[PDB]
Amino acid sequence: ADIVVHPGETVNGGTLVNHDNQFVSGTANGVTVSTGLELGPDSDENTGGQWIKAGGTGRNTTVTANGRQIVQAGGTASDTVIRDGGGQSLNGLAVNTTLDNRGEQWVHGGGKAAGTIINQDGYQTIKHGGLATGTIVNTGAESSGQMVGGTAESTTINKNGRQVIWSSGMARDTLIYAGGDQTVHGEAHNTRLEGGNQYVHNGGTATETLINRDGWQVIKEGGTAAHTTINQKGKLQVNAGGKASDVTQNTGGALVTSTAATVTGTNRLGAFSVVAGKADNVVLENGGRLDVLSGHTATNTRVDDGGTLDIRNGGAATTVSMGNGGVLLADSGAAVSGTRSDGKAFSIGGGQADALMLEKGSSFTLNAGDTATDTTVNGGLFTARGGTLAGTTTLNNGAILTLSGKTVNNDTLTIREGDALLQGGSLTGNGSVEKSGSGTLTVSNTTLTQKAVNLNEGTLTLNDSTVTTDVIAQRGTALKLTGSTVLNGAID
Repeated sequence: ADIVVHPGETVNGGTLVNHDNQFVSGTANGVTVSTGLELGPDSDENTGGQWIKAGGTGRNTTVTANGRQIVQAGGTASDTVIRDGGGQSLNGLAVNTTLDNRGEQWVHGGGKAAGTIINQDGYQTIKHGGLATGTIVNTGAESSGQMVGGTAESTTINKNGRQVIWSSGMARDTLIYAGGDQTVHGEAHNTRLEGGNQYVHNGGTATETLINRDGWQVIKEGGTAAHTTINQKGKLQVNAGGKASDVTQNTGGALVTSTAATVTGTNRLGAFSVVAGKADNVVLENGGRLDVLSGHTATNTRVDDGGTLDIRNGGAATTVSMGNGGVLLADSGAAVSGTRSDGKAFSIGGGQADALMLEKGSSFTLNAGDTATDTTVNGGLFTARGGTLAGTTTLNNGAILTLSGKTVNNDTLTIREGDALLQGGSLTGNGSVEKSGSGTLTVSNTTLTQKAVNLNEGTLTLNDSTVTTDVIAQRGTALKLTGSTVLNGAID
């Protein structure tokens, strides 16, 4: 059967089945289309369907599982519901289409889809020369979502929504909320990350990405970004071999990168750059992080609240400016100079550490053969694979000192406030341990040989340890020997 709807004619209802064609040159309203896609989109043998021809209009068409609506150039479709794997082939104009349950819309060259809502595994594909405007993408981030080989304008990507821009594709003016994603192999212009994510892949380019709160722009290796703005609690992340230029990093904006990436712009302290293995004036806060890799350098790094600076073995960082809440990860094989929050200078160089301040989150690793002098660990972590502690090594407020080899102390190890844990390995020498404050110093699974332990206040617990020293206790203290601990030889 071949129903024809002529210009000037308007038909209502009906259901197309069994390869029936309806050729619409007038208006067809409310037709249910259940044929024309029996063989699926990848065949070219299908027959049947609703053909909206040049000058014709299809309104309130429902396209079901085996249904195909073909909107030809000059044709118009309005309020189309496409469900259950049904499809509309679009060479004309479609307005306010809804795709549910794997319903599909293929926007061909010259075709224009305005206001498509993509729900629950629906799929809109924009081929070369195709156009979509006002697309609302509600699915694909849980083969679904929106694929852009042509052009997409004024797209909103909601929670669970995914938009993929193929290398030939272009997306302009995209709004991305929390739980929505855009993957860029092609071009993305003017993207607002309102909590959402944008992933720029190898060969992809993103221009004018605006990263608002909880937004995340990720530049993979071979990806490019130009004109990124990072607002408070937004994050730009540039991987090794990725590039981002003209980054405007506002206060509280997070930058996550390393010396293997390329990043240039301005932050609240002025121009900054990560170029050809060298960083300068990087400001790190709110999840910001800079990894300085072996053989590379960072100067004038500001590490503030929630910022992390990680200097690898063989990496260098100078004029590091540690602020309150700033985190430092370094080892004794690194070269570091800067100032702590309290204003005091610290340094690492030629295997010598001096005046390291390790707050909660910060960690230092002392390599075999090296020396750390006047370290204060205040809630942080200090790991020693060997080497020597010197000057006054202070362990306060949740400090952990983990030994994995033979470490030496001939000076003063002191706990003055809160709790501390010394664990593993071995600590020897003619040094002494001082314990004050009401906290507990736990020594666990360590061989501890020292001249004296001055137990002045609070609790000293010796668990599973072989200890060789003179414990000299005073009032206000408690000494516990637990597990397999052996002590040599006495307490005064």
